[PDB]
Amino acid sequence: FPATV
Amino acid sequence: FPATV
Amino acid sequence: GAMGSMERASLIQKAKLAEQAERYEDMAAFMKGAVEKGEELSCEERNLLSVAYKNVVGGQRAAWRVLSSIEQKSNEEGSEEKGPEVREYREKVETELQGVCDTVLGLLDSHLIKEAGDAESRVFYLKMKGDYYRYLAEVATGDDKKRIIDSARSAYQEAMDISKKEMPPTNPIRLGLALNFSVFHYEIANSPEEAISLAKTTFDEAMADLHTLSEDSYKDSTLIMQLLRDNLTLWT
Amino acid sequence: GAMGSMERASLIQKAKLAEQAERYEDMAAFMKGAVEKGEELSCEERNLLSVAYKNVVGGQRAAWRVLSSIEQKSNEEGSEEKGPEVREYREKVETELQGVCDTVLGLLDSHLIKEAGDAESRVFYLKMKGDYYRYLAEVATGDDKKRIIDSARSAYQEAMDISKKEMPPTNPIRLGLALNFSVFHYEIANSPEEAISLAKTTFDEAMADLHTLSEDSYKDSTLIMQLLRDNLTLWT
Ligand SMILES: *CC(=O)Nc1ccc(-c2nc3ccccn3c2NCc2ccccc2)cc1
Ligand SMILES: *CC(=O)Nc1ccc(-c2nc3ccccn3c2NCc2ccccc2)cc1
Ligand SMILES: [Ca+2]
Ligand SMILES: [Ca+2]
Ligand SMILES: [Ca+2]
Ligand SMILES: [Ca+2]
Ligand SMILES: [Ca+2]
Ligand SMILES: [Ca+2]
Ligand SMILES: [Ca+2]
Ligand SMILES: [Ca+2]
Ligand SMILES: [Ca+2]
Ligand SMILES: [Ca+2]
Ligand SMILES: [Cl-]
Ligand SMILES: [Cl-]
Repeated sequence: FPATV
Repeated sequence: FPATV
Repeated sequence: GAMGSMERASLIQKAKLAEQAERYEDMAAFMKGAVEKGEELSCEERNLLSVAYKNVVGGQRAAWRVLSSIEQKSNEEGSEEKGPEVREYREKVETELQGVCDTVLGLLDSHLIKEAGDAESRVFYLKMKGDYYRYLAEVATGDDKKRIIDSARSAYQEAMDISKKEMPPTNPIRLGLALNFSVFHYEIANSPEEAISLAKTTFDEAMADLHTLSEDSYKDSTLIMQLLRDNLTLWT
Repeated sequence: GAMGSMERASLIQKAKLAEQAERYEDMAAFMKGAVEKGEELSCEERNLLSVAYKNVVGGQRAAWRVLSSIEQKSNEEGSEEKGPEVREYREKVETELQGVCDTVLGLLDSHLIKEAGDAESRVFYLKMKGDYYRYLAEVATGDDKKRIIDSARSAYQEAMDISKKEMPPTNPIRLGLALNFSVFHYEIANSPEEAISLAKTTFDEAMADLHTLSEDSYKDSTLIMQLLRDNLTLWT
């Protein structure tokens, strides 16, 4: 899964 | 802390 | 509200304690209480609110994914019929998740966004609005899916427009917004090219502005820039 | 009970799903529901019940310790007065923890222990009774502390007496019971010598019986034996 903040 | 199961 | 009798300052204090104890559900309930006092939130307080709900919904999302995967395998050919339980339990977790998202969206709508005039607060809240519609979109499968997706897109886009006008390209809020809107494009809107373009442009514009920053600001900004690069590496 | 309308088998199925999703509160609620159906539990089911509550109370204990440490620092000399909030929140977590322990002890008393006739079930449940009184003892500070400690001791001792008569020294239940009763002695009863003696004797008697075991039983038993050794290393 891609990075989110 | 010591090990418990 | 169950927190109606507690002082705002005490709610904030306890949210910080809950964070130290990794009690994120408590942290979120404390911060909801604080928001419902009706006063605007400071930068620190806004970040307590976001950390709390991020951790709660993050756990729900991870569980939903596990259950969804099991359910998908059950509907493959040659899979033995196990009855309604997997679907039921996935639905249970899904409903809880939707409830948390609706709670956060409710706080933003009543009345955090409308009172947020400074770019740092308004962009922060609109990013949250985009994020929580995005989480709703992750589990949506029915007639409102397109509208949920568009609600996410609209919030992110308003946030982007303000951030581009009012913030430097290295501002962590601006960077984190772009990171997440890029993921929205890739994972939700079926727009991988838009996702990649946004991440690249955001990274490059931030790179060019790093020279203006102190050591501490540099460290903050480059952390999020690395996340943009990590996504670009995943996608290319 | 909220699980009164769900089939026993469906509760078990969902507890397993909850475990896969790391949703331990759900897992515990499902297993409570299953217990309240009134039928005895199988080995697998007993271990689902114990895993669920262990994870729930383990999280509570870890949070309680964080909060207790903060509270203790606040009562040192030269510490600034921050008001009632640390104590209040520690009390909140403490009360929740006590509630979970009382729930488990209630299940054991109504009516798991009284229907458990085989050594493997009866020792398992009495070990749990000792464990959950031990957790109550960890937070007890008042007039009932001695009685709580004695309740733990009594349950562990009954379990020990049955296990020594009816189980081989390598039986994992017997080993895990001894491990935990040893920790009770060290951490709760202020009896480090008893703790060390028990761990050593348990380890040595198990070592001497390993020759009787299959490869898979050997692996199971030696895992818990290593925990006994780890504690002995910590304590000597
Ligand atoms: C006042 C305000 O909101 N300021 C702010 C500064 C920094 C961050 C932030 N920086 C990082 C770096 C790496 C990982 C996470 N980071 C955060 N928190 C997450 C976040 C939330 C909103 C927007 C961007 C990033 C946040 C806010
Ligand atoms: C039927 C029954 O209860 N059998 C049983 C077998 C194995 C275990 C067990 N073995 C280990 C090894 C290492 C860590 C944890 N282990 C468990 N579970 C914890 C536990 C619970 C009760 C008593 C002893 C150990 C348990 C039960
Ligand atoms: Ca007030
Ligand atoms: Ca088949
Ligand atoms: Ca079934
Ligand atoms: Ca649904
Ligand atoms: Ca304002
Ligand atoms: Ca039935
Ligand atoms: Ca001072
Ligand atoms: Ca205070
Ligand atoms: Ca108390
Ligand atoms: Ca029986
Ligand atoms: Cl369910
Ligand atoms: Cl509290």
